[PDB]
Amino acid sequence: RREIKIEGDLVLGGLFPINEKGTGTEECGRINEDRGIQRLEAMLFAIDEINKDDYLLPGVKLGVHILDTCSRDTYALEQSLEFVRASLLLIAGVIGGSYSSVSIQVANLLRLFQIPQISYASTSAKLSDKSRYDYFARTVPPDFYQAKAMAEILRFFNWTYVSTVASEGDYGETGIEAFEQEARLRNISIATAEKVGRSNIRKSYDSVIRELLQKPNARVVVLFMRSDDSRELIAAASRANASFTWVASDGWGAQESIIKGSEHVAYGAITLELASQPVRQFDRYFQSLNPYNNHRNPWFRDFWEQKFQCSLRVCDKHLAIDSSNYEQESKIMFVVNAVYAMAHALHKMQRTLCPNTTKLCDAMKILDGKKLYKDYLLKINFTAPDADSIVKFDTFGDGMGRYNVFNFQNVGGKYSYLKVGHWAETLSLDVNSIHWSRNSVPTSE
Amino acid sequence: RREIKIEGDLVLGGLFPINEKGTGTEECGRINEDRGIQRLEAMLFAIDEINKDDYLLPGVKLGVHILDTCSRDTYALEQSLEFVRASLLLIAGVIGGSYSSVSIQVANLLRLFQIPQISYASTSAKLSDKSRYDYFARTVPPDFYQAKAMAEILRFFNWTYVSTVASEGDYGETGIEAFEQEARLRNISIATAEKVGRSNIRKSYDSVIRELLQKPNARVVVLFMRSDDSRELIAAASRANASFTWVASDGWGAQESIIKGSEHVAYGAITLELASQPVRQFDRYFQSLNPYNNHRNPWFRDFWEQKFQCSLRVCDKHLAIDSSNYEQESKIMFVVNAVYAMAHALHKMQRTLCPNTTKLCDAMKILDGKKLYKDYLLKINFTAPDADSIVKFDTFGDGMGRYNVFNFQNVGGKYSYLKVGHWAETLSLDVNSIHWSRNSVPTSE
Ligand SMILES: N[C@@]1(C(=O)O)CC[C@H]2[C@H](C(=O)O)[C@H]21
Ligand SMILES: N[C@@]1(C(=O)O)CC[C@H]2[C@H](C(=O)O)[C@H]21
Repeated sequence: RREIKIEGDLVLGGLFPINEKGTGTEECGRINEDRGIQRLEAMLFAIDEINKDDYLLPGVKLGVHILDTCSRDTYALEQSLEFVRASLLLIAGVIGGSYSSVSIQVANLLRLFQIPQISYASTSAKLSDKSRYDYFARTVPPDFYQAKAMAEILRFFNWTYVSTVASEGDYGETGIEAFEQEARLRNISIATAEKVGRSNIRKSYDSVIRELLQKPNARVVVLFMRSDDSRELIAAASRANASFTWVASDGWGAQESIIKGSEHVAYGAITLELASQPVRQFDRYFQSLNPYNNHRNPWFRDFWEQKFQCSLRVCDKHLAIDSSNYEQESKIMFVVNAVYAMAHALHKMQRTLCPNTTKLCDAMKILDGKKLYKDYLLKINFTAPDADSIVKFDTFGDGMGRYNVFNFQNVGGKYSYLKVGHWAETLSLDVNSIHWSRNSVPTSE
Repeated sequence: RREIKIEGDLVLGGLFPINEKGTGTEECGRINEDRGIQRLEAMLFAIDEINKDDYLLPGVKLGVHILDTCSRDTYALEQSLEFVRASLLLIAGVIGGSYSSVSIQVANLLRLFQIPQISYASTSAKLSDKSRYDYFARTVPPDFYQAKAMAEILRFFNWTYVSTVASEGDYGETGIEAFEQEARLRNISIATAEKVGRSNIRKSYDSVIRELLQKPNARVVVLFMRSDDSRELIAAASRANASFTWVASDGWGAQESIIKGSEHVAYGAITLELASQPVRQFDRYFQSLNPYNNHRNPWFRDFWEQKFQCSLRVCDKHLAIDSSNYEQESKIMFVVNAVYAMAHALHKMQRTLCPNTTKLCDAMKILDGKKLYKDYLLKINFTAPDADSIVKFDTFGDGMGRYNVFNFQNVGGKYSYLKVGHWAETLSLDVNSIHWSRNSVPTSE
């Protein structure tokens, strides 16, 4: 029964895809290093920082209850029952999840116990429906904007006949449906519309690649897809020696885990990811972690063994997370900001209900989740450790539509994602910086 | 009757392709800006510098007699008769020409009057035959080395099945014949061997392109070709939408005049040019020239009118040669070094025959061209305005086999030749710096 239980005056729930979905039958698979472990650690880091902050909840120690979702909504629901068992360890708010289907499933349960929820990565436009997700907010924007951003990229390059591939579920389907409307407003025609996934209703990854090849004019393929699904499509494209210009949503983003080993078939890909700035203090914190000093994370040993491909053959005692094997996951800023958003809402309620103490007074011992959400959580602060670096929610509990545009390249022997553009109400690109095809040495034999 | 006659104690002849060959019938065509005018000016500059040098011929003023070859050996012979009329204005030595056929034709005449000749650009291995060209030397190497350098480039990239195109004449034919032997030593097979040129025996440029397309496996085409011929082949390749990886000799080199307007069909070309270092003092001298202060050059007005596409519509009085419209022609170092080689040989003869004067004594009034060539011209000095920056000739009157390797690219909107390698006995390359194909935005319509 793996979890992180750290005692406090107020406890925050945490949900992270520590492990991937398991193959065939198994619930849990490999460790998700950057979107699982780093994010988990970014929450532990933010809590440690808040617990050292003299201006944010002094006298009110924040504890945690962090669980694995195994990248499955069904597994997340089971785990989320632990957060509500105390109403059937009391929970003040929940941080997570990542996948929109997980956040949706969790929200369906949490709203029944008036528990506020803040996601740091779920971008489904569905989650903006406050009549259904009345206790949900997020430091990230809805995919209404990402879809617009992608249609504007195609319109800019006159990619007027494209194919679409979407992951089944809450993220992919509504994301691509929004993209199809934006594309239609820009006289962009859709050649074929495919859906991928693990369910009984989905066609094969090879059948999807065959559908893309049956429209040879559509060389640009727009993807709104999970990471796990992006890998299976790339593998299928490889098997059929299919060549496409992939234009992918944040599900792919600037993740090297999707392209590693199949760099040639994803060359020249254009990807989006939410506009973020790395938390420098997090880099320091994360690089100091090892299996000998990190006692509070029960998944850290499995993470270490996977990351360094050894057993603790044998793991060298001086293996270290550093700039040679690590880069801050693009959405860490949102994790820290979500924990801080919850803490700021709690601090404000604390100062309103207990003005003559720093402590959790009698008037605030029984938390009013409804008031915490509506009267406090929709607040305003400058990010923790330009001009618009403020943490706030709109009327619908959403973040701002800001994205960075990336191009998958080969710099000088090394494959990476280079930032080539930005989207915030309008599209800005550095067209000269983009590489569209692999620079292969010609053959003459 | 266009020429440059500057009076001196000793006069040096000069031959430069000021104008291109004329089309159809006409002897002279457009002005050759960089290989014609700049080179001519590099000789006038070197003479001005020598005439200011207290350590090199003080007391012996160097004059000039500079003529246009119109890039034709037949025209060069006519002009060269002026240098020998004084034996049928006395000439001490001749600087030039550029094209190997011109230098050969000139040498056939000069050797009859014991007049030493130094070429700054003729690389034919034929000119190394001292039983035939007994008065010829050069600051440049024979193409025995360039051919080796090119075969080593192909061998390095495993380009084992290639086509060849050569300009008819002394440069192309012996250059490619040497390449074919070096390629055969490296198990490189030749698909087709074509020859181009203005003569009655040559097949069409379109017929040559058709021969290259009939061997589709041979994507790499090696060229030993004149500049004028390189342009006609590129135009023919364009008309047939032919795509090839061109590997070209110094005839093409790093000249933008060959690719201007047809950058797309020559993209990713690998070219060689003799290893040279720009003469900084020349840049200053050349950029100061305008049609109002340059009285001694009778072709400068035509040059200016062509370079700026105006009539002196109307040429702006403040038009200037600068870093925005000018780059020192790759072989300027060799022009300056050839003039200096002649001056050093004359200085040494002067100090041997007139030890008690700086002046041209009675003992040196009738120059012994045979002794000047054999006993003095094969000398040794550090270049004028690493460790091996010395000016010398081997036993055969030749320079050292050193080449720079260039790649025709699009940097960031601008098309240019980037140095990507070097050859001096062995091949060294920076493979990561090379671009092989045009980075075109994909089409999806
Ligand atoms: N924006 C996503 C979503 O399901 O809403 C797409 C896939 C997964 C991304 C993540 O964890 O960074 C989250
Ligand atoms: N090396 C050449 C030659 O005919 O020997 C080839 C074409 C022409 C080059 C030049 O003027 O720079 C000279």
